[PDB]
Amino acid sequence: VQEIDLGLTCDMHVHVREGAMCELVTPKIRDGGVSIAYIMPNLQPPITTLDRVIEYKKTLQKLAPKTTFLMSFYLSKDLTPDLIHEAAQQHAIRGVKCYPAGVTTNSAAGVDPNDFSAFYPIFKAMQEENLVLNLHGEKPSVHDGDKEPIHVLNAEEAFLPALKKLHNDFPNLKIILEHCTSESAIKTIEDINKNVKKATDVKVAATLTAHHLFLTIDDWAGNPVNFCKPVAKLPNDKKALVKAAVSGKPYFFFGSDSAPHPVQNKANYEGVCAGVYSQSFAIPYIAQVFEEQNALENLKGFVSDFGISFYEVKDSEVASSDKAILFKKEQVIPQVISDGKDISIIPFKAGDKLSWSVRWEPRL
Amino acid sequence: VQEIDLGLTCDMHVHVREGAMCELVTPKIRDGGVSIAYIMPNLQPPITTLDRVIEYKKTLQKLAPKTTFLMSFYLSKDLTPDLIHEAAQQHAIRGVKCYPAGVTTNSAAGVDPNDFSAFYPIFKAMQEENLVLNLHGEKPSVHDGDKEPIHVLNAEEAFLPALKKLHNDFPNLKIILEHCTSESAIKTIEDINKNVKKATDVKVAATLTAHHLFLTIDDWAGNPVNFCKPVAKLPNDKKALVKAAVSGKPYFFFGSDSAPHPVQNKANYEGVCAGVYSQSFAIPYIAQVFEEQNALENLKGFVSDFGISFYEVKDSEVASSDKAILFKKEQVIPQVISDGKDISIIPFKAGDKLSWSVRWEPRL
Ligand SMILES: [Zn+2]
Ligand SMILES: [Zn+2]
Ligand SMILES: [Zn+2]
Ligand SMILES: [Zn+2]
Repeated sequence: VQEIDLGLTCDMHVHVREGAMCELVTPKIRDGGVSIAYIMPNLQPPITTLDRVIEYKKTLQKLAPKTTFLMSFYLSKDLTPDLIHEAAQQHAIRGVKCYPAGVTTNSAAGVDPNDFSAFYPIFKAMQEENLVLNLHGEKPSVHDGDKEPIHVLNAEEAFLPALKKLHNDFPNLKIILEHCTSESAIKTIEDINKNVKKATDVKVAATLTAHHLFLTIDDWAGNPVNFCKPVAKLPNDKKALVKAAVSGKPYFFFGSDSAPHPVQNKANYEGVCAGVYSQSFAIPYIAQVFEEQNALENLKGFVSDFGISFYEVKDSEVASSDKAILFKKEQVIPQVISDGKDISIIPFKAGDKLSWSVRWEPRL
Repeated sequence: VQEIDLGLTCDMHVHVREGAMCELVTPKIRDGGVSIAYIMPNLQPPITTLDRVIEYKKTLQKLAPKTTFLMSFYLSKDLTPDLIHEAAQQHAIRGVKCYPAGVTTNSAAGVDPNDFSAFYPIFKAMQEENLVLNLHGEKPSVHDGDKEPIHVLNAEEAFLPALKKLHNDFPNLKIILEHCTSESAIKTIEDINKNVKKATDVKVAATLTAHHLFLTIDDWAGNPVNFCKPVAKLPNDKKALVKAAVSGKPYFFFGSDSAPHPVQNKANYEGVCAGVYSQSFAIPYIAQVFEEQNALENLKGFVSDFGISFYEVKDSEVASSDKAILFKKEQVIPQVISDGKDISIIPFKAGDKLSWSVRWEPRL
């Protein structure tokens, strides 16, 4: 069967929770074909302290010794520039993640984004320390006057001026618009990068999830298992995301936003938790998309080369040098991912067939 | 005001199901402030025979002797013009409801709205007998990859040409665009009624629900209790819907589309049943909107006059002459509506407070 050497794969947007959920999902990073994971910090309470983020990573490394973990802080008024310099000097974080208040799980108390001024001391310190600023780029919803109303469909577009102003005010800060979902955002990222030759000049990039390469509004209208933030939008948005994924441009790379929830948190009649679980088959999901687009030769850049370059992942921090190999053996997504105890998760595209599987190969 | 005499109130879009659900629901039409109800036919199996529609009405009258019941057929493969004539002269039906196949609850036996042609004989017989053609005006979803995508957000607008074509081909047939949700549909209805100024001139009307005058997409995205068909759309759409409701225009009147589902059919991780249950407080929901718009003076037309006129309801058909009196005692909506056995419903805006109650006064 056909095979594709993908090398050291990167998922630069991972949720792994705590407790028994973390013990279930953290080994699945490797199982899904991912060597390097960027760990998001929206725990309860958020990660805003150095000892917390040190312990968390060590807990993850214990659960999965072959996986390379890049950590983050949650953007909070609790952060100080001193805490940034210290954490960055100790290699305890690689970036800081911004959640606008109220917009997704564990996002209030995050921040309001027609502002960001109050966090300029933090960004300054991050810029100095070469830390990445990650953005859940959605403006909070507003329906009354005066302005044009903000809702789950235009909230990403409405965020794009904040993105531009941040890039303007901090031209040397690395910034990521996480999990892009709209055509408008894709074009904004390309227009920000119009003068870029060679990958190493990219200062603003965007990540793309597996599930937004498949879903539109119709897939989650009536199916909480497909409901996430930002919400999957219109077919034209989906087309633009897939084109960007297969484009070979260095400012689009893979981040799953795999966000696990126990099934009973998805089958609520009110307050469904947002989040789609894709960790267990992360790279096969993507392979499905690159195959259907006749773009397999661009797979390696999207799930490996470009994320490593943007984050400057050194071989010396890599926990395992095994390479992820895709091999074209068909498989069936299970109905549930379970720990055999109190946790069942519905995986993305549960029940469906995937053309590809992943295995691991020693280097040299 | 305090106390408004709404007369013989009209809800021209009602679902009461069968069995224990029906026993719980059909008394609440009255309790909700409604005198005249138009009963939709999407039972299992669909209501498509004379004996069934007669026995159904008989069951409903026993459960609520003072409610006026206007009945309907389900637009079916099995219907014939002979049955339309026979059921019309026996006054067993007042209209026929069209469901497009698969767009909503119990629509799997519905039609293909791209080709209505095989139902033109049914529509010619309805036109003779002065029966009403109700339309759930949405096209089924088409993702396709060639012709225009149809999805839950443009599926109503995509249906508008079909509506104009049926109006053109049957100019004397009373037709209703049920539960309008978009500004485009408001404009097409206002359009078709360019040169009608009161009231009996109207041939093509549209009903507006309680929930669509409150809801936007933000309210049902993570809340299945607010999920219904057609889906609630953008703030710009709800603004057109609300302005159309308090408009005093005779081509807009109240139809609740109260659609009860047991709470287990809403707390699903997939296949959430579509439907908002608003029967228990229908008139007070509407009152709140007209109050906030400073337009109580048009409440009587929206909730009584225009529906009685368009359906040509006669005093001789009315099961009780009691008048719906709207009085301003605050009430708090329950968290649950229950029969005390197996059935529980989450009502619309559960836990919220309404400014108005409604009671029944006789005519003397
Ligand atoms: Zn996010
Ligand atoms: Zn995330
Ligand atoms: Zn309907
Ligand atoms: Zn209905």
